Amino acid sequence: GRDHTSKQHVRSGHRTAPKSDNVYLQLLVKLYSFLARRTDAPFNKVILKSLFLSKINRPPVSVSRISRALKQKGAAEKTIVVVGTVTDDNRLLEFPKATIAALRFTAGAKDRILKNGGEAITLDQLALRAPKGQNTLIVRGPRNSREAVRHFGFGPHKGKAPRILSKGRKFERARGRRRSRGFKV
Amino acid sequence: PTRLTKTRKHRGNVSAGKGRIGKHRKHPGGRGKAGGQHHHRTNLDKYHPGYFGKVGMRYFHKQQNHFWRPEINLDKLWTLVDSEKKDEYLSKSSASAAPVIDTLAHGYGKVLGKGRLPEVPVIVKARFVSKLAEEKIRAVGGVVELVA
Amino acid sequence: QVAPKWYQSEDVPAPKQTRKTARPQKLRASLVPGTVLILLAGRFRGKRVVYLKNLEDNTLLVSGPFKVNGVPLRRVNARYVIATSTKVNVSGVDVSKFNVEYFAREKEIKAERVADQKSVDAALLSEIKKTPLLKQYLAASFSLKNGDRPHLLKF
RNA sequence: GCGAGAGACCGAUAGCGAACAAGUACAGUGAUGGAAAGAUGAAAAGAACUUUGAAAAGAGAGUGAAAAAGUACGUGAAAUUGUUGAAAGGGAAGGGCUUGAGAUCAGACUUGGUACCGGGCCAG
RNA sequence: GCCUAGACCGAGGACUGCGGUUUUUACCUAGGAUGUUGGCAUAAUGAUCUUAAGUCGCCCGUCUUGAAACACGGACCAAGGAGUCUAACGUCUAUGCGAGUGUUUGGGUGUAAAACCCGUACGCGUAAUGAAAGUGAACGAAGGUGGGGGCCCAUUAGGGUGCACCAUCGACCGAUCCUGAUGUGUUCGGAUGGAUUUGAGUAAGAGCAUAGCUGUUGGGACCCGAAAGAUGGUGAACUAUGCCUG
RNA sequence: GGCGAAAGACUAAUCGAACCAUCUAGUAGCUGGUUCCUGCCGAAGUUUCCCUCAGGAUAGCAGAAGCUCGUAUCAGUUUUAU
RNA sequence: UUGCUUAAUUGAACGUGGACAAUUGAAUGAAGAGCUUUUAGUGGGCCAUUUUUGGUAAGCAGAACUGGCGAUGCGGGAUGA
RNA sequence: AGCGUGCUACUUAUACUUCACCGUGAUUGCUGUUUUGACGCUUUCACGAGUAGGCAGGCGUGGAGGUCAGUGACGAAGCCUUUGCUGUAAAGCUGGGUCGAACGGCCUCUAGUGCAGAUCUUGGUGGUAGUAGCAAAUAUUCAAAUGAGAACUUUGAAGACUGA
Ligand SMILES: CN[C@@H]1[C@@H](O)[C@@H](O[C@@H]2[C@@H](O)[C@H](O[C@H]3O[C@H]([C@@H](C)O)[C@@H](O)[C@H](O)[C@H]3N)[C@@H](N)C[C@H]2N)OC[C@]1(C)O
Ligand SMILES: CN[C@@H]1[C@@H](O)[C@@H](O[C@@H]2[C@@H](O)[C@H](O[C@H]3O[C@H]([C@@H](C)O)[C@@H](O)[C@H](O)[C@H]3N)[C@@H](N)C[C@H]2N)OC[C@]1(C)O
Ligand SMILES: CN[C@@H]1[C@@H](O)[C@@H](O[C@@H]2[C@@H](O)[C@H](O[C@H]3O[C@H]([C@@H](C)O)[C@@H](O)[C@H](O)[C@H]3N)[C@@H](N)C[C@H]2N)OC[C@]1(C)O
Ligand SMILES: CN[C@@H]1[C@@H](O)[C@@H](O[C@@H]2[C@@H](O)[C@H](O[C@H]3O[C@H]([C@@H](C)O)[C@@H](O)[C@H](O)[C@H]3N)[C@@H](N)C[C@H]2N)OC[C@]1(C)O
Ligand SMILES: CN[C@@H]1[C@@H](O)[C@@H](O[C@@H]2[C@@H](O)[C@H](O[C@H]3O[C@H]([C@@H](C)O)[C@@H](O)[C@H](O)[C@H]3N)[C@@H](N)C[C@H]2N)OC[C@]1(C)O
Repeated sequence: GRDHTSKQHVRSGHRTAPKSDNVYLQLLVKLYSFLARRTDAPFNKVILKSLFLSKINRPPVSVSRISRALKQKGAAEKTIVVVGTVTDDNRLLEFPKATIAALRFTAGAKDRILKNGGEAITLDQLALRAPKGQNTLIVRGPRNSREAVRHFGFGPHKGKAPRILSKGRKFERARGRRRSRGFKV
Repeated sequence: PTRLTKTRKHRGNVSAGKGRIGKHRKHPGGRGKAGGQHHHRTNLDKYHPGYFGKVGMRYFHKQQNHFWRPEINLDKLWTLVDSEKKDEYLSKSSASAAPVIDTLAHGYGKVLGKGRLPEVPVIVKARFVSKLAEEKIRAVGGVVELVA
Repeated sequence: QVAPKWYQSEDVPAPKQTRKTARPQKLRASLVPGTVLILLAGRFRGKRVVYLKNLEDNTLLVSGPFKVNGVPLRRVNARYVIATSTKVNVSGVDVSKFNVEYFAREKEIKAERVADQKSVDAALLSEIKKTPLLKQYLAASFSLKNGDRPHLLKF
């Protein structure tokens, strides 16, 4: 017998491979597994774990967020790295000349990057031209902007969005939401 | 497909995952939204506040077309300019020749004031406009023209 | 049926280098050459023989003598023998040339073996008669009588 | 209703109740209720003839690729039953573990190498 | 320190290590068993079946605090036999495209219910808030402070830049309360500045579509089960009562 | 509905409301059942509300999926102080 | 810094700049810490030591802390949750 | 061989120690030798009870797309069998017998997909068991004929009964 101090046979709870069956994603995973195993550069381990992430854990990165990342002091010449899709933003007034490494580019994002003389490259090309991730800047998208996140943790006085199918005066604005109808939580 | 369901895995186990004590029965607790004020109050008052009662005035024979007025913000306004001539218009527009943007013809009813415009004069045609939206258009040398 | 793959090679690996260097047996302190023995097993179980020599294959060289017992020059294993207290001086017995290959495998007995049996038994019988009743003791078989306790017995 | 073409459908306890002389046989005063039941063989070639028996049948014979296909008919499971052989048995039987006994199965003298070399198994 | 009696085990499979003896780039008991001998291969050896012996072993399923129960179902066997499909949804995951997205109502076309092609609308998303009339999102590098992986400069320590995410103080939009300029259809307008208030908001978009498991609601709704209630019909060949004729 | 010298009797072995088909797979907080193997984790009979007391919702306890990080600050325990 | 506070240059709260660096200010431990979504069953309990109420009492009824049984075989108490 | 007490040895749990093997969780390393398996190989350590329940990896069934230019009248499928083999297991393969027309492996798709129970449904079959029983209504007998066969048919002869 053992007086166990912790729960037995616990899986780590972190994803160790992509759930995706895409062969080319698995080729990228192979490359960065070698890189993380043989280089002790933290960038490669970060890139390795990022390739495993699910779709909601890889929010799209807009070119406007990229350009704001490029306006950091000393970051104008960095290689912007997105493990995910780079989308276009028509609210952007101007976009600079930059090198962006991403899994995917939407058509507008790629056109905008190339028109300003930039380079829209894949992650294997990035690995070839920066095997340690030299002069890179990792940009991540907004995880909590998802519509599903509005409804997480709903409860009295929590100020969250109710799960509801129609919006209007007759849909959940009465008793419990109004002091004139009893109480307001 | 049926071969992936837990019904296949529950074969050979007596209760099919429904318990021996509870004994999955027909409608314990009622049907539908039964008892929302009595034995399901603890659910409705927590997750659906506002459910019971009346608020506001009735509107007999509401016609939704009366209220059609899609909004467009200033930061998206230049997407309505012809894409082949957008770059030319930015460099060449002035008080004598400014692009005309027909927001109503593109499916919009009111121009709102979120964001920043290019420092380029524009003639904006709209049914309605917000106060701040017109000020920002007039500040880049443009004008708002009311249409119907 | 699951077909074999290419990576299921049939290479037989070599063994690792074993560190088991064999080193000499140490016999019991009671197995001194010339000691009278009791055979515990085999064709000649119960016979009382004379221990002559320690061969290099760990076995013991014994002789009846063949004229006394009917058991010749042959090998026995030390774990199947009882070493007694009775000792015969065999210091003058010529047992130089008896080795493993002497009892090498090749019924009728080779003439050389008969000659050597005569030669060794000569000196053996010479020394044996010096001890009274020793010859008749060697001629008689050994057995356990009723009430004999081998844990309490001196041999 | 009439005429057609199809199916990731069912395959004789399924599919319509009905694949068959099925809304039949049968029940109820009546309104109504309502089954079971597909397959010898390519071809009856459905066994002439002899013999025992009152006969049904049996035994020979014969036909057939097959009678281990004989209109009790394709295959022909189990419950249950007979005979034969082996075994066991003092108020149940059955089960696990272990070994003995009896029976069965299996293997390296290898795809062995040229009388020797060398190997397999059990043991000191 | 030394001598001495037994038992069980032999995982691994070129070398690589640590030590030891030093006589020496050698040897060792030091990163897990070898040497030798006999017998057998018409066989000891192993496995299963039956049976004997020793020892232990109550009848499963179920409800239950508690079943071997003097609780319930079960004589036996075969075949059938119970979480399904659909509408609309929550989470998660995969995929395509992405400020968009969805060809399939329809049209074109066809090797004809397929595959292939086409677009207007529409749906959902891109803006919220108020009962409503209505109004409607940048003071500032889209702000300040404290953390923050990674990157950069260094040289351990140190400095810089810091996306996601977190705590905190502000700013913007709608509702509410107050203030109330220039002006006027003189009762409208609402500049401007305030308020321990309030919203399912803003603050460099994230969504749409298809599919899958699980969960939800309506449906026969996992399967079998009432006592009842209703609509439309059939019976006085039994029997109850009146009548007519015997 | 009938019929009843009245028993709730009789009305085709059916009567404190016949028989037949249909609505109808009527509803059941109740009883019974609920079909292959191995592996890992693993409860509750407690809180609040309910014409609630053989039932639900709610929290707790459990599983699954992970995600952000990598020794930060944590503990069914002691010590010192209060 | 402030529109708060003081008679005040007094304070309050949050800061700039400078000083203290591994004994960063008790022990022991730490299959690491933190965060989120979603959903099952359950919502009859019972027993033992100690505390304890009603009752003459009860294998009675009702509370407290803990450990158990339920959900669990195994060795022992012959037998037994 | 009782009671109180002290002592020495000894007995044996699924517990403890060391070792083997299985699984689970973690962990070392692996590309100019990564080389046709990197969802792989490999180093090391710890752990293993479980109802209700959750999840994972697998076994089996009907039918569908693809493939094995798969099996088969020189015997498919089914069935019977101390012929054996593999797997912890669900199960898979094989020897012999029976038999007569179709069927299987692999990658996927799909569902009316797995039974010991439901006083389950339909069909079939047992023990009970050659058992309970075949007893109301007065009652039968001899001979002949027929016939393979006569308590039971026919005829004759009797004895009876119903008793208008
Ligand atoms: C001779 N008796 C007749 C006869 O026609 C009988 O036929 C069965 C026949 O149906 C069977 O044949 C059967 O074949 C298969 C299979 C299970 O055998 C059945 O599925 C199928 O229903 C049936 N045709 C046959 N094997 C025996 C005859 N006595 O069916 C009716 C009956 C009155 O019993
Ligand atoms: C900066 N503080 C402001 C506070 O001053 C206030 O602003 C009011 C604003 O509500 C009024 O505006 C109000 O009334 C006008 C109407 C009169 O035209 C409406 O159009 C508007 O929707 C309504 N909010 C505005 N007219 C004056 C501001 N000071 O609004 C709340 C606030 C954000 O806290
Ligand atoms: C008019 N007085 C204001 C006071 O009301 C407050 O302003 C609130 C502001 O804090 C709220 O904002 C709050 O809630 C929003 C959320 C609702 O979107 C958050 O984004 C925000 O971080 C949070 N501070 C904002 N929603 C309304 C203002 N009137 O801020 C202080 C103040 C200036 O005194
Ligand atoms: C980089 N600029 C950021 C700008 O992007 C934005 O950041 C928001 C931040 O304010 C939000 O956070 C805000 O709203 C959340 C919400 C849950 O109520 C609250 O934590 C709180 O009210 C407030 N901090 C955060 N949830 C998302 C960021 N992108 O807000 C302004 C800013 C801080 O300057
Ligand atoms: C000093 N106060 C004591 C308090 O310490 C405690 O004493 C327990 C005593 O009750 C326990 O004893 C108890 O439990 C044992 C057994 C089941 O363990 C029983 O044999 C006994 O009858 C029972 N009284 C004893 N074993 C330990 C003391 N500390 O409870 C009794 C008490 C009087 O309150």
